[PDB]
Amino acid sequence: MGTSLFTDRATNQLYVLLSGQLHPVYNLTSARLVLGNPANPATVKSSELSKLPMGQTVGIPGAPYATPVSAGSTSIWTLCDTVARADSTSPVVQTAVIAMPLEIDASIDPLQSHEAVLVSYQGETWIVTTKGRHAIDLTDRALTSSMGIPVTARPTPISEGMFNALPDMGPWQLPPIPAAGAPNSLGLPDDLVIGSVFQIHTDKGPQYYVVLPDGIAQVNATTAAALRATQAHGLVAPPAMVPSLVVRIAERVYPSPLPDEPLKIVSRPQDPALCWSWQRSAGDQSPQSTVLSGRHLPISPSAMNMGIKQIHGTATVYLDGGKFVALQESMYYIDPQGVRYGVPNAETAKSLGLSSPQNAPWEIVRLLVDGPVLSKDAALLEHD
Ligand SMILES: [Ca+2]
Repeated sequence: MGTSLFTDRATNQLYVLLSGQLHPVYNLTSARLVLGNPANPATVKSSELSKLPMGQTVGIPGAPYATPVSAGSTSIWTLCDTVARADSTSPVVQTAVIAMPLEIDASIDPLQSHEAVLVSYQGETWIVTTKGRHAIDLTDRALTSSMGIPVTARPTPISEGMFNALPDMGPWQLPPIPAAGAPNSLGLPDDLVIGSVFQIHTDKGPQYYVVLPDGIAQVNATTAAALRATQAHGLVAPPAMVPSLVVRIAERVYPSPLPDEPLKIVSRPQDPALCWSWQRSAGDQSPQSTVLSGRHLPISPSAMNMGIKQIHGTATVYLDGGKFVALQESMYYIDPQGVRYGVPNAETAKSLGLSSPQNAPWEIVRLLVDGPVLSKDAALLEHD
């Protein structure tokens, strides 16, 4: 009848009452687990512990001592790839995860819809925009130069977690023109064959169109340039057309991922930080995935002194206190050291006094060190 948890004065070790007699315990977490409620230990003179038929140690060894947690408000989760020696041989990428509010400026901001990051992963190159990653080839020497980028710009390494965090928004590459070259069946000049590009001067500059088998397709100047570079069909300049010719021809759509603006390949030495931010204010809404580029980590210079390089881990963890997170659900507790411990059922977390687990992206939380699983079965193992 108590009271069921005690601490010594000389050693301050935790003791829990089991049915009739007490057992010592590795951590407070295991005690609050085996009890089923978040109660605090009672400091006690060693002689009290002495005059008692003691059992032996139970609980979970590699479990966190306690389970403290910060607040929210926001559930911010960022994953940054910083790069050292961005012109070596022999380069190296230092990655990091952030679960604290960010300090975003103009030296580390999300990519504008015209700038992108050349990247390399598993022998195959990719390109990163605000949306995600797109497959690309840097071997076809001329094919690369068709869109702003040269070959004098080489890609740069990227971590696995970063690669898997970026949604594969397909490849770059202008869509296939299956009938390209065949006599145009729309009445236009025969030298303006299918797959050719022509221009019409509207009220806001010229407008470029590709001759498709089932009509004509509006494209941005970059797509026009790329198409012409691939195949111009014996045409020096895209033949100017006057509106009243195609004003009656069926208008069609041509995907083309190329931006209307020119392409600004960021300089990884001058812009080493490549991050993926994930947000959820409070309302249901949807997660807000955005890719950032910059000079440094999107946190305060002070926060840089909070980086816990995971000893047997993958990334440096920047963390403002403990977190209680829910994926998908599958729930986890993150200790201030940046280690995820599995929290099974909803009834279990009530013992640790944990409530309202924030939503967090599994893409980021999975990079955290997977510790033991906080369960009642695992917390019932005797040791000498
Ligand atoms: Ca920028």
